[PDB]
Amino acid sequence: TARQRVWRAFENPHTSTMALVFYYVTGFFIAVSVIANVVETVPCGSSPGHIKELPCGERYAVAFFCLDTACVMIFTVEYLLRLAAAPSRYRFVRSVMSIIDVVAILPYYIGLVMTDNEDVSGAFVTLRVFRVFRIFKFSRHSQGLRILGYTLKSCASELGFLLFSLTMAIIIFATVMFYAEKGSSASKFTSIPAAFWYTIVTMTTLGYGDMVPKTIAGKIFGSICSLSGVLVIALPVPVIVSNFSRIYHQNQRADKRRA
Amino acid sequence: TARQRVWRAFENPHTSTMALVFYYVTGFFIAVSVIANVVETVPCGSSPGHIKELPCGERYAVAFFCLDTACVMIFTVEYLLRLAAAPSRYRFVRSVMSIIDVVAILPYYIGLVMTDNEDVSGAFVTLRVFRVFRIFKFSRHSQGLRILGYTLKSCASELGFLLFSLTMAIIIFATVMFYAEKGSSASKFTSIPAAFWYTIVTMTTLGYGDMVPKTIAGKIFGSICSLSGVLVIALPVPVIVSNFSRIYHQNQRADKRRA
Amino acid sequence: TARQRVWRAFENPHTSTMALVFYYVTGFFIAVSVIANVVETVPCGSSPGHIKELPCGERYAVAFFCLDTACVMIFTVEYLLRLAAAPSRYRFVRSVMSIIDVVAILPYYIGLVMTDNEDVSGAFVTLRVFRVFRIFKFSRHSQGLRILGYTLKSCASELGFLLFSLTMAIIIFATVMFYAEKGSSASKFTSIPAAFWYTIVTMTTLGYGDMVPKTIAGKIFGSICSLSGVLVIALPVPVIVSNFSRIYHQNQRADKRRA
Amino acid sequence: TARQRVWRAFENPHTSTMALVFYYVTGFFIAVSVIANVVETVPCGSSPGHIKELPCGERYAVAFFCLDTACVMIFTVEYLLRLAAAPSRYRFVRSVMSIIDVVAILPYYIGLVMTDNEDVSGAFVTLRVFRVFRIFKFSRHSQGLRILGYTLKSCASELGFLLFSLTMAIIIFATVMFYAEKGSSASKFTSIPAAFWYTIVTMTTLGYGDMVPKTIAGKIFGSICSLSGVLVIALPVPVIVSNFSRIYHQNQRADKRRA
Amino acid sequence: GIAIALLVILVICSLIVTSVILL
Amino acid sequence: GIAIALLVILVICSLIVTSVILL
Amino acid sequence: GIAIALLVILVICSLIVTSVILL
Amino acid sequence: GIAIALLVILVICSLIVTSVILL
Ligand SMILES: [K+]
Ligand SMILES: [K+]
Ligand SMILES: [K+]
Ligand SMILES: [K+]
Repeated sequence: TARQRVWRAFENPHTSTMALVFYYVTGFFIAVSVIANVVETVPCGSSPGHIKELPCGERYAVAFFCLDTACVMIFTVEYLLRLAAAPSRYRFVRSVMSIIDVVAILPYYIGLVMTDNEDVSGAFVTLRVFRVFRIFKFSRHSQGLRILGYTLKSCASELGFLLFSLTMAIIIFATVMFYAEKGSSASKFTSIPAAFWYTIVTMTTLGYGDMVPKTIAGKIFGSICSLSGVLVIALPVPVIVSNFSRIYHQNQRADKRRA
Repeated sequence: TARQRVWRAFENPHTSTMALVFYYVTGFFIAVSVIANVVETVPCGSSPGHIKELPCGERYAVAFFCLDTACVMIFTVEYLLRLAAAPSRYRFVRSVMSIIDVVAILPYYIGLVMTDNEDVSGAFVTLRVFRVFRIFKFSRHSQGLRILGYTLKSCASELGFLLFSLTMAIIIFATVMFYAEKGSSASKFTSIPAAFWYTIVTMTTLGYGDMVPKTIAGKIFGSICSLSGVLVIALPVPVIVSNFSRIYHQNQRADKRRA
Repeated sequence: TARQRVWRAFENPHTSTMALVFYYVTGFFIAVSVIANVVETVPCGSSPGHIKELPCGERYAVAFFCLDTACVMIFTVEYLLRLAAAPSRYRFVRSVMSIIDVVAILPYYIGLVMTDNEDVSGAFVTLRVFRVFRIFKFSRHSQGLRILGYTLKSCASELGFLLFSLTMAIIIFATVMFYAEKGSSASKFTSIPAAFWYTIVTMTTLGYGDMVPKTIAGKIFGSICSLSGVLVIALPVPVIVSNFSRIYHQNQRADKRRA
Repeated sequence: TARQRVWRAFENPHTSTMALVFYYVTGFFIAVSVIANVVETVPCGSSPGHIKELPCGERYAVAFFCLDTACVMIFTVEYLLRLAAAPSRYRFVRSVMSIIDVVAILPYYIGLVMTDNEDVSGAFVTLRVFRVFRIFKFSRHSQGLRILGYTLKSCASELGFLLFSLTMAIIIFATVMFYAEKGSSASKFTSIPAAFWYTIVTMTTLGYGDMVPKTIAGKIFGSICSLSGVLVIALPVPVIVSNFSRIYHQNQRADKRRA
Repeated sequence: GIAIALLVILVICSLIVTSVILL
Repeated sequence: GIAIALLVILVICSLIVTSVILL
Repeated sequence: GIAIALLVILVICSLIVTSVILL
Repeated sequence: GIAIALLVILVICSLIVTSVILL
C-alpha cells in the first residue's frame, strides 16, 4: 500500500510533510532553472584579454552546466517517482503534466548525446529554446495556470475559429495591401507573404511602423484592416474570459463545499 | 425527381457519399487556389542569367495558369450544377453564396477576354485582387463564417452608426490636427485629408509613428483623439460579440433539438 | 396658431411635406459645407506660373466663399425660423442644439467683421477650426448621435473620474519617467511636461515610438504605465457602452409602444 | 470629549464649518504642491548671461523651496492633528492614509538632513520621485480613488495571477524571440532580458517599433506574442471593472439608505 | 418630400454656380 | 467519403501535372 | 465654508510670497 | 514543512557549489 501512499503525497502535497517539502523543493528548482536559463545569455563583461564581452553561460560554462545537471536530476527523480507511484502508469504517461515533464527533461539528455553537435547551430538553438518549457512545470504549483489550461481546452472551437478567421483576414488584407503597395518606391511590400507581417501588425493594433502604406489605397485598406482585426480578435475574448471565471467559480464552490 | 436529389446532396453534403466527396473536393481546390494566388507573388530566386529574382507566377506562368484553370473549371462546374439543381433558379442566383461564386469565377474569364491587356496595369491588378475572394467560398464549409455573416447582417444599424460616427470623429480631429500642425517644419500634415491618416491611426491605437504631432496643441488633440476613437470603436463591439454568441447558441439549440 | 404649426414641422420633420423638404435641404447643405471645408485645404496643383501648388480654397477663394455664404445663409434662416416658432424662445436659445447652431454660424460673421485680420493668423485659424463644428448639426438628423449625447450626459460622473484618474496617472508616470530618463544621451525627456506626451501615448497603447525609454528603470516604469493606463481607461468603458445600449433600447421600446 | 469632536471633524469634513475649511485648504495645497513639483522641471528660459536655459526650480530655488516648505508644514500639522485626535493612535498610524501622509512628508525632512548630498544624485532623484506620491493624498478627497483602492484590494488574487502569468509569458516569448533574432545584423536582441522589452511592448500592443523582429521565426513568434499578451491582460480586466462597479453601487445603496 | 427637396437643392446649387460665375 | 474524395483529388492533380508537363 | 477656506488660502499664499520676497 | 524544504534546498545548493568548485 506504499504505492498509493506515495501517489497521495504527490497528488496532495499539503497532506503530508514529506509531500510538502518535495513540493517546495521542486518549485524552487524550477524557478532556479528558469532564472539560470535567462541569465546565461546576459553579457558578463569582457574577460581578461577577451575581445568582446562573453555571455555568462559561456564564461561560466562549467557552473551553468552543473546547475542544469542538478535541476535536471531533480526533475528526473521526481518524474521517475511519479511514474513508479502511478496507479495506471500508462494513463499517467499520456497525461499533460507527464508530457510537460518529459519535454522539460529531454533536451538535457539529447544535448548529452549530441555533445559533438553542441557547437553546431540549429539543434543547439532548438534545445536551448525547449529548455524554457520547464516553466510549465509551475502548473503543478499554480491553480490559475491549471484553470487557464482547462478554459483553453473548453474554448477549443472558438480558438479554432479565431485561428481560421484570422488566417482568412490576414490573407485577404495582405493580398490587397501587396497589390496596393508593390509599386511604391523602395516598397517593403515585396510579396503577399511579406505583407502578412504588416497585416498581422495592423490587425492587433501593434503598429510597429516598420511597414507602412504610402498610397491612398494602402491607407484605406490598412484602416479597414485594423478595424477588422479588432473585430476578429474580439470575437472569442468574452468567451475565454467567461469560461475562466466560470471554472474559477466552480473550483471555489467545490472548495467551500468540501471545507 | 433527380433535380431535388442533387439539390439535397448539395445543400446537405453529409447526407450522401457523392455529396460529401464533392464537398471535400471543392474545399481542397479552394484551398489550393488561395495558396497558389499567394505563392505566385513570392520571388523564386534569380533565374539563369536573369537580372533580378522573378516571382514564382512569372517564372512558371504556364504552371500557375494551368492550376488556375483547373480550379476555375471545378468552380464553374460546381456553380452550373448548383444552378441546374436549384428549385427556384432566380432565388439561387440572387443569394449571397451565388454572388460569391460568380465573383470567384468571373476574373478568370475577364482576363481571358482581356489577354491583350494582361500586361497593362490597373485592370490586371484589379483581377489579381478579386481572385482573393475565392476564400469566401469557404463559407459553405465553415459554420462560424456563416454565423459571422448572419451577425454582421443582424448588427447592420450599429455598423452603420459606427461608420458614421467614425467618419464624424475623423473629420473633426483631422481638421483640428491639420490646423495645429500645418505650420511645423517639414510637416506631414499638409492637408486635412492628409491628417485623415494620422487620425485613423491614432483612433484605433495603432500608432505607426510615421505621422506624429510636434506642437503642444497637436499633442493635446492627438491624446483626445486616441481616447475618443477608443470610445467610438468600443460602442458596437459588445453588440456584435453578443449577437455572434446568440446566433451560435441558437444554432446549437437547433442542433441538439433535431439530434 | 401658425407658430405651433411651424414648430411641430421643425420638431417632427416626417409629419409634413414642407418639414421633410426643409429637413433634407438642411442636411444636404450641412454635408456640403463639411466637404467644402475639408476640400479647401487640398493642394489643387501648381497654377500657371505659380511657385508652388495652391490649396483649392486659395486658388478658388471666390467660389469657396460663395459656397460658404450660401450654407451659412441657409443655416441662419433655419435658426431664425426655429427661434421665431419656438414656444419658449429663451428655453430654445439655451438648448444644446441652439448652441450648436450658433457656434456653426458665428465664425462666418466674425470673419466678415475681421476681414482685415483674415491674413493674420491665430484668429483666422481659430475660425477655420470652429467651422468644423457644423458637423454637429447632424445631431438633428442622427438618432444615434443624440443617444450618444444622452449617454455622455448620463455618464458624467464616470467621465469626470476618468479625467481625474487619467490626470493623476499621467502626472505620476511622467514624473517617474522623467527622472529615470533625463540623463540619457539626447534625451527627449527634457521635463515632466515633456514626459506627459510619452505617458499618454503609452497609457492608451498607441506607442508612436517617437519617445521611448532607454534606461532599465525607464523600461520597467513604461511597462507599468502601459498596464495602468489600460486599467484606468477600461474603468468607464463598460458603463458608457451599457448606458448607450440602455438608452437605445428605451428609445425602441417607446417607438414600438407608440407604433 | 474634544478629541472625539476633532476626530469627527476630520473624518466627516462636511459636518462642521471648520472641518470643511480644513478639508479645502489641504486639498488646495495638495494641488499646489503637485503643480509646483511638475513646474520646477520646466526650462524657464536662458538667464541673463546663462549658457543654457535653466529649470524653473533651479532659477528660483528659494521660491520653490519656500512653497515646498509651506506645503510640507501644512501636511505635517494636518498629520499631527490627525494623530492627536485618533481614538486608537496605533491603528491610525498603520492605516493606508497614514502611510500615504508619512510618505508625502518624509522626503522633505530627509532632504533637509542630507542637504550636503542634495547635489549628489541617486538620493536626490529618489526624493524628487517620492515627492509625487503627495498626489495620493487626494484619496481623502476623491471617493472614486478610495473605491479604486478597495477594488484593487478585492481583486488581489486576480492581480497576483496577472503578474505571474504575465511574467511567465514574458519569459517564454523573450526566450524564443532572442533565439530567433540574435543572429540578425545589428540585432537589438542581445540577450533574453533585452528581449523582455520587446516582449512587453508587443504583449500590450504598444508596438513602439524600436525593437522589431527581422527573421521569419521572429515575425511568427511576435504575432503569437501579441495575441497571447492580449489574452493574458484581458483575463483580469472584467473582474476589476465588475468589482469597481459593485463597490460603487454598494456605496450608492448605502448613501440612499442613510439619506 | 424627397423630390421637392431635390428640386430646391438643384435650384440653390444653380444660384450658387451663377453667383460664382458672376464673380 | 474521405477516401473517394482523396482519390478524385489525386486524379485531378495528376491531370494538372500532365497538362503542365505537356505545355 | 468655501469663503473661510478661500480667505485662509489667500492669507497663507500671502505669507509664502512675503517669505520669498524676504529671501 | 517549510523548514525541512529550506534545509534540503540549502544542502543541494551546497552540493552544486562544491561540484562547481571541484570542476
Ligand atoms: K505603435
Ligand atoms: K510605432
Ligand atoms: K493598441
Ligand atoms: K499600438
